[PDB]
Amino acid sequence: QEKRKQISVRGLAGVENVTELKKNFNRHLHFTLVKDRNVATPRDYYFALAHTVRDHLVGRWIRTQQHYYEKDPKRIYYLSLEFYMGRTLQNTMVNLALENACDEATYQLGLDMEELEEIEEDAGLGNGGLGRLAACFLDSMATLGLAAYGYGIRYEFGIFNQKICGGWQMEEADDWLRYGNPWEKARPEFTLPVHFYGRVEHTSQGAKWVDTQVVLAMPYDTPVPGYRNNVVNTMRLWSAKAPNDFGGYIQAVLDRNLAENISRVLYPNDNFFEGKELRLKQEYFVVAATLQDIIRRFKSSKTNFDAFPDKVAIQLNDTHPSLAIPELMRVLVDLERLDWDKAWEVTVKTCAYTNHTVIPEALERWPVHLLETLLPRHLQIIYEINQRFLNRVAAAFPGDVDRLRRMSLVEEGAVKRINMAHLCIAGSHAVNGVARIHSEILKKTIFKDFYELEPHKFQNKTNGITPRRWLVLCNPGLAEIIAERIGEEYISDLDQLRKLLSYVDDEAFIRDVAKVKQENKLKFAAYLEREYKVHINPNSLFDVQVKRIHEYKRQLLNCLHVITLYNRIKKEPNKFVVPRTVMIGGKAAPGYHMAKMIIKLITAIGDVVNHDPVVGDRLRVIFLENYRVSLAEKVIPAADLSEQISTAGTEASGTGNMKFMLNGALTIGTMDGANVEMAEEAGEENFFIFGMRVEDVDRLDQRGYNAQEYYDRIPELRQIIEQLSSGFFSPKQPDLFKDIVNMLMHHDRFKVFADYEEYVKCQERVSALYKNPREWTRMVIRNIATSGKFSSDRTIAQYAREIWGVEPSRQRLPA
Amino acid sequence: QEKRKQISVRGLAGVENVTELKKNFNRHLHFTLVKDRNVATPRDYYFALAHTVRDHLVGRWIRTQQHYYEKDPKRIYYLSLEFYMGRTLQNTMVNLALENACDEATYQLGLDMEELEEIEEDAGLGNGGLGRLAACFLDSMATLGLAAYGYGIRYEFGIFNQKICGGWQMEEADDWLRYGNPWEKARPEFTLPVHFYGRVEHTSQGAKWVDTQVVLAMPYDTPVPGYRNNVVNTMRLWSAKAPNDFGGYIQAVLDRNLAENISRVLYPNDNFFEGKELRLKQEYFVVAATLQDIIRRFKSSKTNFDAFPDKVAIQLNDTHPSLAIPELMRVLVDLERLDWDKAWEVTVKTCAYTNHTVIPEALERWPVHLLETLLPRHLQIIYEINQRFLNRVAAAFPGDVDRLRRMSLVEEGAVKRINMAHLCIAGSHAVNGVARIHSEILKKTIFKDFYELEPHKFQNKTNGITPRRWLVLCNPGLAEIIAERIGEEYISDLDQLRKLLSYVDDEAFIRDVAKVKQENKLKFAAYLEREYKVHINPNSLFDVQVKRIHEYKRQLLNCLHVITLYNRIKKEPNKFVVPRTVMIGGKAAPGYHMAKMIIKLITAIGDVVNHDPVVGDRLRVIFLENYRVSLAEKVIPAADLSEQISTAGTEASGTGNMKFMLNGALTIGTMDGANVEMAEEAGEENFFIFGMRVEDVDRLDQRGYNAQEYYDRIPELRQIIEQLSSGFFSPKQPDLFKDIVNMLMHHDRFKVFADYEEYVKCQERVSALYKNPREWTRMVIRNIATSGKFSSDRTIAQYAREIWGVEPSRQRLPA
Repeated sequence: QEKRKQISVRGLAGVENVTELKKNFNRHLHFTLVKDRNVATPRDYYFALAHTVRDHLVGRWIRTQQHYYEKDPKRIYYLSLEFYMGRTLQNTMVNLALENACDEATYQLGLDMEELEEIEEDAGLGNGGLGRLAACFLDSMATLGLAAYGYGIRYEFGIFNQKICGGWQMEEADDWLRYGNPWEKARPEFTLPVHFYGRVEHTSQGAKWVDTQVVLAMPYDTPVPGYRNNVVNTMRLWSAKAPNDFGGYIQAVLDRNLAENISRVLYPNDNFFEGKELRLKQEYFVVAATLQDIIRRFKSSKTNFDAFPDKVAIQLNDTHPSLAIPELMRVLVDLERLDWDKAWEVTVKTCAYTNHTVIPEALERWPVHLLETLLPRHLQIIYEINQRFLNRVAAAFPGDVDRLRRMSLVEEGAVKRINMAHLCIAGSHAVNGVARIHSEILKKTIFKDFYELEPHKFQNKTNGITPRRWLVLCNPGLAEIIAERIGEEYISDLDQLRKLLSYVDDEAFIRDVAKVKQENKLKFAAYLEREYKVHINPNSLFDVQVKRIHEYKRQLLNCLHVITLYNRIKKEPNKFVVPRTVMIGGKAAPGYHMAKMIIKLITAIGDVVNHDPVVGDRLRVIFLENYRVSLAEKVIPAADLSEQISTAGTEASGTGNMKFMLNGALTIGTMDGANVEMAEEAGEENFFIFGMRVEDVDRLDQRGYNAQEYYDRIPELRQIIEQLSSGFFSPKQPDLFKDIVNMLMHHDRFKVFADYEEYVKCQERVSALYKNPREWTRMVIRNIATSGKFSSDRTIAQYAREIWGVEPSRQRLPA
Repeated sequence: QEKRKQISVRGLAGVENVTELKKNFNRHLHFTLVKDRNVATPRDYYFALAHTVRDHLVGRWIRTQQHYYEKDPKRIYYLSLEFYMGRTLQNTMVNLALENACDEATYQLGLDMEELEEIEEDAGLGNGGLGRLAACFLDSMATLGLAAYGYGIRYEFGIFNQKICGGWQMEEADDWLRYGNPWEKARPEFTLPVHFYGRVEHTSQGAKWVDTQVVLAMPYDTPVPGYRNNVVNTMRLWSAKAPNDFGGYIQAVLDRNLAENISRVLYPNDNFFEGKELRLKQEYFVVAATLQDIIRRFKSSKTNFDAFPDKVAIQLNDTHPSLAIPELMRVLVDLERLDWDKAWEVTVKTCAYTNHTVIPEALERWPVHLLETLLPRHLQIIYEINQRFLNRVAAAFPGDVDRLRRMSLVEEGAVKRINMAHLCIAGSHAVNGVARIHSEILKKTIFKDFYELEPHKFQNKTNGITPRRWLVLCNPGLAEIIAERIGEEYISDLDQLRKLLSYVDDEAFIRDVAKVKQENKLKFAAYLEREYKVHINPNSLFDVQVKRIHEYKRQLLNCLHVITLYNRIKKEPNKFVVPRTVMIGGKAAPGYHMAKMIIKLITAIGDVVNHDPVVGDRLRVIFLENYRVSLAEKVIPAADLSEQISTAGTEASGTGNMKFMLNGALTIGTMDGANVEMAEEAGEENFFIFGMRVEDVDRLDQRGYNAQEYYDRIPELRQIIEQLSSGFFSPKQPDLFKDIVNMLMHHDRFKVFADYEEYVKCQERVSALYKNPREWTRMVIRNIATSGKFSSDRTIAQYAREIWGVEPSRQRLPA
């Protein structure tokens, strides 16, 4: 489009720069791709552009790392099993101010850059919120000029590709590397050994871990560009490789696959501990290889380890990399020969832990037998940490034996386990939750005893999202109308969006916000038509619930509301209702039966609603296939209503909530997670808040939740449960949804029925405001304008100042 | 060295070319390797040079393939399970006339190009002679301007790396891709499906192969440059990939490894049929994917398949790709719907078979049950081919039922099998052996009945070696002294070496041939000192036997001679003997017990001989570790004496024999394989020929070989067998060599003792000539001068004119 090249936030199309981009495009098509224009495909053109853009990172990548060596700042190591990065081409162009130049160069070559961008595979190396937070954090750490290093695993297969077949989720391997990854640099020369199994000999000058099996860790380094500051940081992802030296010869070569399976595939558990040995091996793999780099780089700076916490921070993204605590102790004591007490002082000052969930089934609780077999020296070190930690508890709280049992790292029972959260708190100088309400409940309840011992350890760091990917990349139209009024500083100073409150009565700004939303809705409809031949009514409210499928996130409550809308149309067909397209998307864990039944229920509801001639285009319910970072970038800018309807107390923070608020959707939600802070920033009058608060959920727990009472008192709810039970939504298999009904009626931990009446009433208010386009858009302006707190730049600045002890800077490196 | 840059055969160091090479080297170090001079290692510098040199192939690679599309010549498909390519950097520089320019550019950058060349991994995708012949053939087909396509498998692990530990072979995985392969281009867009298992439904319009398991074949294309003719051909190697769509989800992802194991590792059997299913899958994998390319490219030329054999040749390197015969029939009949008779006419005119061995245990004889399960439609087609073929036999030779049983493709017994050689002869218009003596024995004996049916099918194509890798690359000093007298035309017209017979009395040429040998000996000694801290006496005759370890190649006969030399020194210590360094190298198949015992015997003989103070430096025996193409390039130019001592009738051709003759070694050998033709070309007076001829071996077989008779009649032999038996060469384990003694005395198929006396006497004559350096060197000149027949250019010109029906050309493509 000619239109999109006039977007000033996308930079300058300099004549020499355009000429050079075309030259290098053609150079890569020839020398790199070994193609000519006769045979070249759109994929070949995508790769020629990707190589051309990647070359623009290299000088800044080398100079940035040279700068950190020379200036010797404190280094931040961000350890995560997940980095949900998405696509890289657009993000690179945005951060280097190359987007308009590349759009013009490709146009001059007879190509549409947006078609080329759709060829790129997502780097889907995460499940959901935690993994995407790691990705936004890498972006903000580079934008803030921090000497920050993301460390994780290079999964051969990321989160599975979801296909919907006969209304059911099917899973296929996410072969994201099939055509190569042009962004990464393989570093085989920097391969390190990781040890497993073996035994401890206690001997010579102390303990020695012997007779181990080795797996090599081969690093792949990916550039992480800051926003227009010439900073390019590194994400290092480890790949498993069989060791150099060793059923017979052929079988021994094939059996190299077993070690190499450590990095083969992302475990698709979101919020659930499965306890597989292979997952424990992945966790140790990342920790062991990463801490070897940390120690080596420390020793090569400007051995005495008193200075180690002044030069190193290790941030633990959940408990997944918790083995960093005993691994650091193992290296410092067994290899560097530090006294235990000195080693422990260093470890606690180096490490900090971010907690992401309250749900008990999420908590990592590894059997001691498994740790004994796989990591015998680490289990010895965990026991020693536990003895010394509980000695501190016993001294602070003399005779409180109940408190000792509650705080122990060792959990008793038929299977003895290590509570990895307790290990992280003991071994960390800072423990944070991820929204105000969550961090408070860690202090008040979940970790109350630990808070009472060491109150100074407990912090809050409300989550955030990067306004590069989640505004400038995905919604250039909105980014442009904002920049037209307040300039471009807001892109790395998002609190400047508050200036937009000056425009709540500005006719041109009201017109333009609505125009941009409508453009985004047309573009999303065009995507569904092009990729799926699915039609949506463009004259409908786009009601969107996208996130992983879980009982706690209550996609089932949304289902009850969609059926309510359907039954109310059938009862009073002549009554006008605001037309809606209700879109639900997200992946279910392959083993999570209830979540897979919920996906089938959503499609089955569509099979009735979307074909009923009385309804026609007044209501449609669609299941958005294969929800992932690139799809979020398409649907979130199109959304009118953001569904954030978790049971109060269950969602620690959320981040999709923030993405919707930044992109001009109004929110319907509970007072849960960061929704509380979003409502505070915008004013509750600008949010559709409904349902039980935490205190109400707790009062129901005290007397007992009886779903039958709700069924007995609410006729419209009874009608729906009877439709589900009798086969109205599965006439070929009338008992198909029996397990959902049984769960709702008798075993619902998430109290769906208890929020049904307030939710339906709140949804009526949504429809009432949508009937007034001017007031809808003015309320949207009040939301976009107060979204600034939810920048991950704010979040990272707080981590830097309050945990890591480093001062952020938006100052440019030279060219 | 300044010296080596004055070698005119290595081309011009043009000022602009040197400037451009340095610029692009530095460009690749920055943009490709993401390194600076501060961190760069010798490996990084090797890769910067490799990328710089590879870029010089690309324009010619694209133009060559465009030229074949435009001119539409007949295409030659060379199918092999092995391509023993060696290293690529030097070969590329030689063939593009870039060697002196690259040597000067690297020198100006403060680097030694020869040190950089030693960093490159061999592409060790073969076992020995057959695989190396495929590699020399790709080089000669490009030099002769043929539209030739090599097709094979991209093994992740080639022939195992051999370590010698306590005197024994140990095997390690050959991880040749650890640091990447800069020469290949991955072509994931050209991935094709290969089918396995399933069943035949006979139905609709005929047979259909259904319910199969799919493995994808992903091609990697490697350039194959001709010698200074601007021709760059392609070697396409297929890599196994699991199919797009599918113990649970995690196990299903891990289980992708099973399909991917098809291309994991080269079977290290040289001359032995093991019958593993995985090997049959590799063979079908190559054939199925390759023939899909052949059919698609035929259809896109300038469907009627009458023209198919005018546009396609398929050359079968041994029986390994024999399934090409029934696969072509399957495609033509089941997919293209040709009449059987028409399909068979086309298949026989397209296919030709090269036989490489006479040893019965080498012959591929697949169980029918295995073929039925894995390839049910192919087994049906093989049975139909067999019925129609035997009907022809029965018509030509009425009532010769014995002949029908002998010629059948089906072998009867406790396990019914398919004789793949018989399938290849039935389905090929040409069958060739690989030296005159071998091709004659195919007609006279091995395939006598097939010869009697179709005499016109049987041909000879004496093997050859490329004089690029095996003279100009590996022995630039010799190449230069030759070019000083006869110019450079001989490099792709090797019969011009006959002009050197004019120099047998030329004092300067005699001086220079000896000088070059001595330089090569110093360089090889320096290699053993640098890499192994092994000293060799530079004032010794270098007696070299390098080839795979087999009983038929009689490394054991060489052992008997080394012990003879040792015992004769001990008996008469004051008697002068020509000092020797006896070098033996080669790999044993991991399952071949006798070959592994022979390696241990060679090292054990060294353990005594090399430490005996009476012997000191008069005799040394060393086992050259990890013999492979790059080591051949080092040791062969250093050799004085070439050991080619197979039992008469056992070595079909040989090619190492040829390499030694071209590089200035004299040969000691039997009248076996190509040794017969080498002696004919040079004159038998210039060869150390000894031992039984084939007719003598056959006469011993008729009366029975009794090793005891030799033992009883030859005291020096009895002394050695008693030393082996009593533990003289294994004092810590006196019975260690019992199995070798038992085999020699009672079960020796290769008649070692029957050639012992003639071999020792012949070796005396070698020593007598070595005492006369002038006459030694004059005999060497007579050998180098008559080595021209053994160019693979001669071999390929014969394949082209006599089998493929194409005329070779040494004419240049434009720049």
